[PDB]
Amino acid sequence: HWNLIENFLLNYSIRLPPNSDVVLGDYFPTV
Ligand SMILES: *[C@@H]1O[C@H](CO)[C@@H](O)[C@H](O)[C@H]1NC(C)=O
Repeated sequence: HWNLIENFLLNYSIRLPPNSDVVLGDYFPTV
């Protein structure tokens, strides 16, 4: 159920300016 992790991450990265390419390092949900 990777889509659960993906949806979390997409919602988390909702404040990235237009042309963004960045590595986010945090205490993110794991599998
Ligand atoms: C979280 O993701 C859902 C879609 O699964 C979306 O409808 C909702 O608005 C998102 N929340 C935030 C804060 O982006």
